[PDB]
This record gives sequence, structure tokens and C-alpha cells, in this order.
Amino acid sequence: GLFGAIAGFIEGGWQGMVDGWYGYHHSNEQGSGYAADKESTQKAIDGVTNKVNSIIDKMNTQFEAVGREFNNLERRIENLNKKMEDGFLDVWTYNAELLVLMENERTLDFHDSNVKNLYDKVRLQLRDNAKELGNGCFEFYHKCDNECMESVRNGTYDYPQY
Amino acid sequence: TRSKVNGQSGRMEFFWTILKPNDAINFESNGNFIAPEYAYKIVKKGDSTIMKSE
Ligand SMILES: *[C@@H]1O[C@H](CO)[C@@H](O[C@@H]2O[C@H](CO)[C@@H](O)[C@H](O)[C@H]2NC(C)=O)[C@H](O)[C@H]1NC(C)=O
Ligand SMILES: *[C@H]1O[C@H](CO)[C@@H](O[C@@H]2O[C@H](CO)[C@@H](O)[C@H](O)[C@H]2NC(C)=O)[C@H](O)[C@H]1NC(C)=O
Repeated sequence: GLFGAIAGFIEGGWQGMVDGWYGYHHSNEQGSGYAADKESTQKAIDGVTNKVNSIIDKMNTQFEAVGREFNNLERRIENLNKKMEDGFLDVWTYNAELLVLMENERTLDFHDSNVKNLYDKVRLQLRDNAKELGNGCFEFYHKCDNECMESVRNGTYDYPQY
Repeated sequence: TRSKVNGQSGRMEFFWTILKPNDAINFESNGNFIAPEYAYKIVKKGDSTIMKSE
């Protein structure tokens, strides 16, 4: 992906994080587990929801064909009518298919971005109080108990304290 | 001289018009007239369509 996180330096996703799209896995002396970053997650849900509704709604006004009939000596205008109706169907078919392709690409990249930013958010808190392992993980120099871990997820990680 | 469709060499050509309220229609003829007996009032106008289907 464009942002290098998903299927990049973070090799794979987590079956074990069920509760959100992005989040944290912690590991210390007390144990280990997954925790979803709900805010980043809810941001993503609002964006994707709006997108879908934007797509659905933009295609709201669109060409509606009507039945028109013509006799045996009106072949020219019958052909015109047919070319006209087919022409608009092809145009709207193109618009729909291309919009889906373009916005699918942007949706996948959007998720990649949200992950990259969540990773950097944590990196920028910890700074040189942890080893950046290069795989999505940060190994602490100090012991980091569950409250310590929570403060990382908080945005509250007190850097001067360590 | 015309080919026989349904065993007829004669033909019927049919015509129509919309007679607006308070207007009168006038006929005059020497023969060959296919006169109206029944006509249709247009009571309800709205969205409809003729759909081609078997
Ligand atoms: C029949 O057609 C005549 C004209 O060919 C229509 O004119 C109406 O006639 C009277 C005259 O006697 C007028 O006072 C009315 O104002 C006309 N009526 C309307 C509603 O416009 C005649 O109206 C038709 N016959 C009717 C309505 O009974
Ligand atoms: C995020 O978590 C940190 C750590 O758990 C919170 O700070 C603690 O908050 C609890 C409950 O409010 C207090 O009793 C503790 O004294 C705090 N300890 C430490 C070490 O920070 C912080 O309040 C939380 N922030 C949120 C949820 O926004």
C-alpha cells in the first residue's frame, strides 16, 4: 500500500483483535493481549460510511429510459432513440464502475494511512525510551506495567518519568 | 387491387382526435364512413407506461 504499513513493515493483520480495525498488542510480566484503538477506528468508520452514502447519493439523479415506438418508415428516428438511450446507459455504467474502482483504491490506502499514523503516534511518544524493532513493535528499556501500557494507548505516556 | 389479408382486399384506415371540453366535432360524408359509436373520457391523467412483455 501507499503508506507502507499494511502488508509492509507490519507483515500481517491480527485475527485476535476483534473489536476494532486498528490497535495495540502489549506484552509484559503481567501478561499480554490485544486492545483496539477505538478513536482511530471510529474515525475510519465515519469516513467509510460517509463515502458509501456519498457514492449511493451521487448516482441518485441518473438517466431513466422510457418506451417509445416507431412505425416501419420511421427507422432513422427509431435508431436515434436507441443510440441515445444506449449511450446514456454506457456513460452511467462507466461512471459507476470507475467510481467504485477509484474509491476502492482510496479506501484501502486510507486504512493503510490510519495504521501508519497510529504507529507514528506511538513512536513520537516513546522516542528513545524504547527500541524500534522494525516490525510494528517497540521494546521498552524500562518495565512497562499495565498502567504504563495504558498511558501509551492514552496519549499520556510520561516521557520524562522514564 | 390489394393482397388478401384475413381474406380481405379492402382496407380500413383509422383516425383519432382529442376533443377538448366545450368543443364540437363535425362529420360530413358521401360513403365509406366508419362512424363513432363509443368514445373514451379521459378521467385520470398521471404516470403510466406501455410495457412490452410476453
Ligand atoms: C356545446 O358547444 C358549444 C359551442 O359549439 C358550447 O358553448 C357553451 O355554450 C353556451 C352558449 O349557449 C355558453 O353560455 C357557455 O359558456 C359554453 N359553456 C362552457 C362551459 O364553456 C357549449 O357550451 C357546449 N354545450 C354545453 C356546455 O352544454
Ligand atoms: C488513560 O490511562 C491512564 C493510565 O491508566 C490514566 O491515568 C490514570 O487514571 C486513573 C483513573 O482515572 C487514576 O486513578 C490514576 O492515578 C492514573 N494513573 C496514571 C499512571 O496515569 C488516564 O487518566 C487515562 N486517560 C484517558 C482515558 O483519557
